[PDB]
Amino acid sequence: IAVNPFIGMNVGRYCTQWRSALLTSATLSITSTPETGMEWLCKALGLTSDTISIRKIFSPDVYGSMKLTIAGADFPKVFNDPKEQIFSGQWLKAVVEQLSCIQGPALVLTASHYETRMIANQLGEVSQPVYIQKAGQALSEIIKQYQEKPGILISAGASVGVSPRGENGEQIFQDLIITRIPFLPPDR
Amino acid sequence: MRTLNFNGKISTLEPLTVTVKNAVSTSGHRLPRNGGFNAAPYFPGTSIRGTLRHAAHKVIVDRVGLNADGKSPFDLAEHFMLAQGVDINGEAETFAPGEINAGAELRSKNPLISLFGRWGLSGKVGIGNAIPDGDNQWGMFGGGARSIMFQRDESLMEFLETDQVDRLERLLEEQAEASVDISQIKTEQDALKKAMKSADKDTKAELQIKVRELDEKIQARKDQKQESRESIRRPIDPYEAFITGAELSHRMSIKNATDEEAGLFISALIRFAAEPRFGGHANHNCGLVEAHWTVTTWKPGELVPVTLGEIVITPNGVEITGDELFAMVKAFNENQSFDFTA
Amino acid sequence: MRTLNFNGKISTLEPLTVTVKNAVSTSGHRLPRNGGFNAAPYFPGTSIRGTLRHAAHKVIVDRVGLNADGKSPFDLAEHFMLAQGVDINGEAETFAPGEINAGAELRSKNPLISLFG
Amino acid sequence: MRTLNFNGKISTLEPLTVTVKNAVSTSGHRLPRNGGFNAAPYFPGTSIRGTLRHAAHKVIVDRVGLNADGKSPFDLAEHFMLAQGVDINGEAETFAPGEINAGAELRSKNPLISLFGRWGLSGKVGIGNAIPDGDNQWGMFGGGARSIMFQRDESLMEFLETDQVDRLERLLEEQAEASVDISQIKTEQDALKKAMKSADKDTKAELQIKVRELDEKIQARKDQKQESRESIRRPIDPYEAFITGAELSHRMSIKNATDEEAGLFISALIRFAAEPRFGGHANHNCGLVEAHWTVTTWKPGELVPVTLGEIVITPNGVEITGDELFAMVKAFNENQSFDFTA
RNA sequence: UUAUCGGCGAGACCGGGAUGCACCUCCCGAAGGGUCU
DNA sequence: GACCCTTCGGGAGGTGCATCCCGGTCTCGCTTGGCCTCC
DNA sequence: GGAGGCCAAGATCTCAATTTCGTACAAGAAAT
Repeated sequence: IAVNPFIGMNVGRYCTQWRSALLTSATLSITSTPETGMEWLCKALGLTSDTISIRKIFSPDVYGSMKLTIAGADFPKVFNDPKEQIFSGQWLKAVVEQLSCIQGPALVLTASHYETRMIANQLGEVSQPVYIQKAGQALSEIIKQYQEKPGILISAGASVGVSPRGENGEQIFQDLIITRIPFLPPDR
Repeated sequence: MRTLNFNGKISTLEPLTVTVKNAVSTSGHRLPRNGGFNAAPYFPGTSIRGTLRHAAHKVIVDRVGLNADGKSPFDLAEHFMLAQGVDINGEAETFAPGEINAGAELRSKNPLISLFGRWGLSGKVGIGNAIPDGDNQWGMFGGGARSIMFQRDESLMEFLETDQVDRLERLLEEQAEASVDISQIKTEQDALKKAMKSADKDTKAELQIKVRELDEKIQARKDQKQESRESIRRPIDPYEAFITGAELSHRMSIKNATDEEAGLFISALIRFAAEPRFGGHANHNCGLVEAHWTVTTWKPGELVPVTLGEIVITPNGVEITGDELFAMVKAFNENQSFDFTA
Repeated sequence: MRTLNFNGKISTLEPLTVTVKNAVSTSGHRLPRNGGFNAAPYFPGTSIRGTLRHAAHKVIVDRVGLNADGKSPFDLAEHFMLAQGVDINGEAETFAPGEINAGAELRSKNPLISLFG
Repeated sequence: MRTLNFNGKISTLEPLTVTVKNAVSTSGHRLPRNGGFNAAPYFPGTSIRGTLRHAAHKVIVDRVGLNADGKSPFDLAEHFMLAQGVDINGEAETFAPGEINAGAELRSKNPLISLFGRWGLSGKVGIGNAIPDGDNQWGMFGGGARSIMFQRDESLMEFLETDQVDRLERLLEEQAEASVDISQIKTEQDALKKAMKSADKDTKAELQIKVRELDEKIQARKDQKQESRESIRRPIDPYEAFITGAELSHRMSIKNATDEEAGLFISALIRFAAEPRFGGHANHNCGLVEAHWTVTTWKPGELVPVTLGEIVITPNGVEITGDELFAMVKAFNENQSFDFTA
């Protein structure tokens, strides 16, 4: 339906009504501070500090390694005109350029399957096999397409807590390209 | 000097259309939308105001009367002042301190200009927008296609000499080859109209220059057509108009209306009721209306208005109710002291 | 210069149809609707106006008459102006100076263009 | 003394528009914006406050009494001080800072000046801006285009003498030639204004001069048009207005309002309801509104305000429901101790 | 946080003029038929 | 009492005109004596 | 008739200048 009537309030009582409801997530925070970042949970379900058992973030310190490369301000604007969903060609050229400069298997998380299709079109498949998530496809088929031959996997949407891990279990994509932050459309 | 509110409904006996330049676009004739793109269209109060202003101008022209040949004593500048509020002679100063009390005189001598103001003089009449009551009371009308007369009807060929039939032959071949050429350059022009969309600003303007030179190429290809500069067979783009029987709420006001000015307004409404045409598309008989207005007055400080009467305009006649509207009309008709040479 | 209102009814002796290019779609031939999908369809005034204009053009060519071979004195341009309303030689401009007060005389000389414009 | 908050909605009967010098630019007419180009336009509280202040000034003029043949017993200084708070005389008693009970005697003797303030005297009335409810609800109304009356319908030309016909001929030829020349000059001018975007500060001086000189060239070209200084036929730039039926949330406050001052304010709303017009473009009947206000008073130190009643202004009347609103109106109407003179 | 303390305020209607309109036939072709107390 | 078989192609404009102008405030961030009332 | 209480003058001057957020995907049901 929607949360237009604050339907959330309802489910909040539900968590109260049980003995104890444990809401966890890898992304249950906006900031690294519990009480500043979980306030969207404190404000959407209606559960408040008094009734909140705990508000905490547990992050490991030594878990994995990570090199970050980010596009700066000067980088070409992603959308020449966002309303009618046109992607500026300069940004497409830059994105394909950086995609082709990768020397190993990579996971490209675009935001829309439309972005998946435009990026696949603009790519010349100069790199090892490019695997594309068709609009409304199933990710796991491309996952098992990718385990047999690791390469470049452009899969918008997807994720939902999934990972293209190998058979025994190993990081088979040293690079992960988030082309654009998946900014949600404006919803009048 | 009382305020009169004509609150009422316009029912469209024929579709009611207008093409206002800002509202219309590359798509085609479209009514102004009352807001955003998808908002309910309205008939402009500007068009209604212009129609009623010209009706009042003709009322005044008849009231002063014509000479034997039928010309009016008013000068061209007087006509333009009366029905458009423009001084062609350019003697209308905006905020000159010597017109501060030019108002009451110019009003009582020129009830028309007082009603419909000028550049510097506030119009006493405010003619509002006609807003439809229901939804889906508009639609695309006038959809058609001009077709060659001699292809639809074969008899007209026997009305043409041999050389004229050969001219029709040349004109048809000319339309055919010139149109396929125009179509080829058109599909190229819209191919790169689709191509500019994902273009940086420099290449954006470069593709817009390419579009304008393919437009000049369109024009040049048209020029080369010696038989006709334009095609003769073509689909006519439809125009957006209010449906027949659409009910449009209308609100007109005469602020501080004296008897003579209100009477002139009612005479204008009657003369418009002689030809109740609003908007344009005179072909297809678009614009014919049957409008009824409830005239209400509101003495300042009173908590309620008083309904002076009703003005029903129907194809079968004009009905005026209430003694007050009749009194205003008679007062205007019996006031001989109007000097419209303002 | 009197305004004539022809208010009346057309009774349909045989089914009355028209293929308006807007109204038709890939769904099928549909009469032009009086606003929206579900409104009451109308017969366009454009079709009636064209039929009456061609009728008036035939009236005028019949009143002017035909030569022995049966060819009207008018040319292709005059026929198109009279019934089709399109200028073959480009002698038609809007809001041009010079045609001010020539419209009345042209209307008196050419009642067809006067009526149907 | 009570603090009255009128919280309520202004529904729009005809589009609500206003031209503020700040908001509008060369790009066109724009409504005053709620802090940004891509912001919801608001109807300024300045226009509403001025309309209500003039309504209250008319209330006072009526309440004292129109003697003579309708001349009010007030000088021009008094009318300006009551309606705009400007003292032309300079004799208004300027309250030097630190004066205890600054203007308390003036407030008691002039409820209107107390309500709407003056220079050095705080106005108890604060008329807030009218913020629209919901996205859209604004649009580019008005618009259209001036057309030559005699090029639209030929019947009016039977009312023009021969000399006036040749005058119209000359006027139109002049309009065409001036249009072509001015349009070429304007093409040069807009190319120059495109060269602004290459904004080198040292060039900007030479470009402002080279564009203001070309605008003086435009003015001189227009000045040599013997028949008409301005082109009669021209598209009207549309004005931005809140659409008909738009809901604009309005908040008005009277701080420390006596029953006399609040009664004066309610009487001002009553008289405003006679001509409930806000803004401009009143030729197109723009500004006609129906507004309903909930009057809530708040005793300081009380956690909740109490509702005194509701003021509904509608085309069918003014519904002031509430014992305290009627008490305020009767008290204002029954207090004979107001001195509005110098 | 190199101390302590300080509402910046009061008034203004931006409004006044405009018909966007003028021309077009969308038509051209067809059997929906045959079977059974 | 079971299917048939779903048509093409036209052709898609031309212009005109884009205003005039107002009119942009007071203050005041300190102390002192002179003069005027007046407890 | 000395205490308020309002009002006018004191000569000089620092300095500085603007053009538009965010554009989607899933997976998964004993149903409102």
